[PDB]
Amino acid sequence: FIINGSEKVLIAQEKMATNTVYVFAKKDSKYAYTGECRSCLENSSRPTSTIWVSMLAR
Amino acid sequence: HWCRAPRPDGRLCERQDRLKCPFHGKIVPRDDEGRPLDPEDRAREQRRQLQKQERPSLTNLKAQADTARARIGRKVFAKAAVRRVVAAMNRMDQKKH
Ligand SMILES: [Zn+2]
Repeated sequence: FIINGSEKVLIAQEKMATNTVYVFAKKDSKYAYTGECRSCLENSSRPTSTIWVSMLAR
Repeated sequence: HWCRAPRPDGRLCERQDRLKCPFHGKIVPRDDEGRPLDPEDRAREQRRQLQKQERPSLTNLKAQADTARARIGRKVFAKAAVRRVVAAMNRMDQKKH
């Protein structure tokens, strides 16, 4: 782009895939395993809503 | 080796324990009649037998807890025990990871 006589290039930014189910785990936390899904309409109607399914440590 | 302790039913003990028989304590060698081969052991058992011969209305809040089932629950449900339960499980979680 040419903004105010300056050539500007937009750099790609990496992001976790949306609408995909991830299962992570923290070695020091109260959740043993956490399932994550950054859901979002295919047409970007609204900012993504993150839903978490977890598992309390005994 | 066998315990060979003289039971009240007249039969010798057939329990196969390496060191200690729960119903008779320490295990000592015995003959076919269940008599300790060591004379010292016979004397000790005789001393043990002599020692054995020598031997409001409602339940209060402390008295209610005074029983069997409550005592085992107190030990199981303890702040240190639960933490030790978690701490022990944390160590296998490290092994699992
Ligand atoms: Zn025995």
